[PDB]
Amino acid sequence: VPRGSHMEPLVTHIYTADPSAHVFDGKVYIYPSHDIDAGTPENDMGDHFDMRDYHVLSMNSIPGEVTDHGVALDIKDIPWAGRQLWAPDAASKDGKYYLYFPAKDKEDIFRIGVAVSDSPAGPFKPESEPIKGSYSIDPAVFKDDDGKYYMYFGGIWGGQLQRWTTGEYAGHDASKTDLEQDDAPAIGPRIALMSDDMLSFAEPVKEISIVDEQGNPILGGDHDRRFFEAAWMHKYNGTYYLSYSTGDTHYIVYATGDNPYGPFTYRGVILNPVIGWTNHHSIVEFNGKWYLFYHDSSLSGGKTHLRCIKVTELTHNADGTIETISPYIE
Ligand SMILES: O[C@@H]1[C@@H](O)[C@H](O[C@@H]2CO[C@@H](O)[C@H](O)[C@H]2O)OC[C@H]1O
Ligand SMILES: O[C@@H]1[C@@H](O)[C@H](O[C@@H]2CO[C@@H](O)[C@H](O)[C@H]2O)OC[C@H]1O
Ligand SMILES: O[C@@H]1[C@@H](O)[C@@H](O)OC[C@H]1O
Ligand SMILES: O[C@@H]1[C@@H](O)[C@H](O)OC[C@H]1O
Ligand SMILES: [Ca+2]
Ligand code: NA
Repeated sequence: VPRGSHMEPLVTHIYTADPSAHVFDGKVYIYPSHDIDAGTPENDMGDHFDMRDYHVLSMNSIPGEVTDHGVALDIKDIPWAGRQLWAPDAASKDGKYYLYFPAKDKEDIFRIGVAVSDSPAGPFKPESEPIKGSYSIDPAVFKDDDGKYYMYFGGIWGGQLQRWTTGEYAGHDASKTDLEQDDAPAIGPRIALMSDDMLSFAEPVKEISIVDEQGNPILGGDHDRRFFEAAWMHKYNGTYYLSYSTGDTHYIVYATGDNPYGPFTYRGVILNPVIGWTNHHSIVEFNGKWYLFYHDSSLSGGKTHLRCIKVTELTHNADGTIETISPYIE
């Protein structure tokens, strides 16, 4: 049956989260996390998010029937990965499809790996090792209009980004949150140009600067605006839009810049807080309309780790601003 007309769950037979939506072959393909009721201990490092595989979803229209293409990748087949298949993304280049995924390696360190298919629906064969120089979580692989592909990534707290300032992992006993210096600039998300073959980074990883409207860095203490997780990049009318989750303040916000690397100027809220702790999204143009894919914990009766993806129309104004969406109003 058709789904996605009035912010209802897109699928109900499985729990789904962290939707990355793309238009491939004239269809919407969605690459979400597959939540399961693992019953794992709940804590601020996210051990309760104990996902083990990915299913690719697709829609021919919005609203439309949602097709579940089965298991696209299983953690047991990823040689380097020990646990926790977190928020993924996909990209398409030269008739190959690449699934990018964060997972903990055997030393309990989040890394980002790639898996390869000849179809947007998968299934995907994982590379034996993670991407060299990757770390932390929540990849978004963005194809610019010039044909260059960039990976945006990172997440603080359980995502471990705060343990990666020196090019070496700071360790299990290092900060569980951030820099713990609230008057210093907040930690920024990471970016790297992708290699031609889409399996590696083409440059040393860079940090993205996010600034306020006056050009001042967003500070570590500014939890309403500072980067937490779920980076996403889209382009509209020549402007680059870095959107992301603020985590403990539960917003999707956005910041604008003139190139992939920023700096990005904080503009405002994309999505207000949902049911359940996490907030995670993507923004995609399909048939000349823009859509916000997101999730909440409505289907599970409010369990933070059992989510369902949803979609709604997103409105850009011609001045580049985006209308804030509140999830439970209309
Ligand atoms: O030190 C402990 C780690 O060993 C543990 O990390 C897990 C080990 O098994 C691997 O298969 C997983 O990838 C990895 O996360 O986490 C708990 C910590 O106390
Ligand atoms: O890495 C992130 C975790 O740090 C995050 O943990 C949340 C912190 O606040 C607690 O009240 C929540 O229960 C807990 O989920 O979860 C999201 C994950 O990406
Ligand atoms: O990596 C994902 C993160 O962005 C958040 O949503 O919680 C854990 C995962 O779902
Ligand atoms: O957002 C800006 C704020 O960070 C600064 O402190 O005062 C001016 C505001 O526009
Ligand atoms: Ca994402
Ligand atoms: Na707004």
